[PDB]
Parts: sequence; structure tokens; C-alpha cells
Amino acid sequence: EVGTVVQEEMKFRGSEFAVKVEMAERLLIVEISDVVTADQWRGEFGPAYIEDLTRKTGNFKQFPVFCSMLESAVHKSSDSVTLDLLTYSDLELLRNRKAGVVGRPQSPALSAKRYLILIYTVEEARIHYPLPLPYLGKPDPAELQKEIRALRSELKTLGL
Amino acid sequence: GPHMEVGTVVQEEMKFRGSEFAVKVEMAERLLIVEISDVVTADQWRGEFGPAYIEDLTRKTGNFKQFPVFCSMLESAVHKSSDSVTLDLLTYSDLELLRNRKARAQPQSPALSAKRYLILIYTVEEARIHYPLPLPYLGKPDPAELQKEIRALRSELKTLGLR
Repeated sequence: EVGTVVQEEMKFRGSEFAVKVEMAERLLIVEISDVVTADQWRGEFGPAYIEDLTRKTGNFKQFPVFCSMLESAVHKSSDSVTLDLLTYSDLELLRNRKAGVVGRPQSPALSAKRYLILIYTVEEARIHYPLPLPYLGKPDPAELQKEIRALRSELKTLGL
Repeated sequence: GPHMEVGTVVQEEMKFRGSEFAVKVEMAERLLIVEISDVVTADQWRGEFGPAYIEDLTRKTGNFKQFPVFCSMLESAVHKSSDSVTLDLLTYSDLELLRNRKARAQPQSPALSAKRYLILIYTVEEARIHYPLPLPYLGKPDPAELQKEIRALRSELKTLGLR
């Protein structure tokens, strides 16, 4: 069976995005779509990556705990977790602000990528876990129409 | 009397001359809506037809049908629920060749080239009557609009889970 999916729309630095998170026992999929342009970014994450990422960020979390935190953030179901969406440049700035450092190229793919930041509140502190999301481009009309037909048919079935 | 209810939508996939198409027929108020999508290319064609149009078309074709009767026939054809009706999908060229075969330069325009005709083929006795529905070409759909639709469908399915 397919893993647990949550998806909600929200605004990040001036624009509206759809945020989709799919969770399985050892797999986290994050898919973000610009609602207006249909641009998409997507990352897939396993336990080792996630557990390494949380450590490097400064506050280790086990893979299923991290995923539950992300789920709550998409649902806006806990004050302790929120989200942001950053370019590489903005994440560098954030890294510099957090380290109290002043602050000093970028490939096409790097400029195009985005980072979903899971922002976790502990005490009065904020911990910014960055999930890198490679740019996918825009999706295919034939493929989307296929999905649409399937969804309508399921609506049609369950109705009867 | 037979009729398609306003608000009803029938959509089924079927093959025309070896290729897969999605065939959608919707009943709006006094308006028959027919939309066809190439499953592989996402090309779309759509036409809308009122009562007077259909009654005139069926008469010109050689066998008058009242608008609601015609609508229910087409509905039955998409469902493939009746042996008396079947469907074909043709280009202007196809339609012109078959017209000549039954018993010269042709008009040429971008619109004419790109158009399709859904043929409602009705059998009575051993006679076959071919009602041609002209469907102007729309082009391919917009990804952002399709994604919007997908999110709305998923949300609705989710609320259906509560029942």
C-alpha cells in the first residue's frame, strides 16, 4: 500500500506553494509546487540522510520522529514546528546569521534548487533543519490528465 | 421521455483507429458538451451544442432526433450500454472521403485541419445513420491549471474518506 500523504498550500517569501509530504517506514518524499508557475522541486530522504542532517544542524532526531515533526508542520497542528522555503543564497545568509558570522559560485542547478526548512522550537530556541529539493521543472500535461482521470473515476466509484 | 440529466457527466476511455482517447460528455442546462482528449499527446477538442443545433443536425443528417433523445443516445454510446449506438472519431478529410465513397478541392484552414468529428452511429433496422459532431481543437491544457484540479480532487477524495 502507498505511504501516508499530507499536502497543504502556504505562502513562502511572496508566493503560494503546494507542499506535499509522503511518508513510509524508511522513506520521506517532499514535493513542492509553485501554484502559479507549476514549477516543481522534489527530494527523497532515507533514515541515514535525515539522522545525519539533524545532527549536522545541531539537534539529532530519529527518522520517524523527524517525519512526524514535518507532518505536524504541514498540518499546522503544532506551535513547535513551522516551515520556510529558501534559495541556497538565503540559506547561506541564515547560516551566517545563526553563527553570528559576517559573511562573504552557483551552478544553474544550484540556483534553481530550493530548501524546505523545518523550523523546530525548543525552549526559546529555533532549529532550522534544511531539506534540499532539486528543481524538477514543469510537469507533463498528458501525465497530469492521466492522474486527473484516475482521481475522478475513484470519486465516481466511491459515490455509487 | 429519455433524457440526460442536467449536471450529469460521463467520461470513458476508448480506442479510435488504434489510439486511446478519453471521451467526456456533459449535460449543462439546454447544452450538450462534448470533450475529447488524446491520452498520449494531451491534445484536446471540444464542442457545445444546443437543442436547435442538434435538432437541425439530425434532420440534415437524414433522421430527426429530439434534443434530449439525442443526448441520451450519446450518453449510452459513451457507456457502451446499447448495441444500437457506437462511436467513431474522424478528421474533416476522413469525413469527406467517406462522403464521396457513399455515392474535388476542399476548404483549407488551420481550424479545419485541427478539428475532429465525433460520429454518433445509430443503427435502426439494418440502416446506419452517422451523426457528425464537429469539435474545434483546443490545444494542450495548462500544467498550473491541471495541478490546481489535482489538488482539489485529492482534497475531495480525502473528505470522502470520512463517510
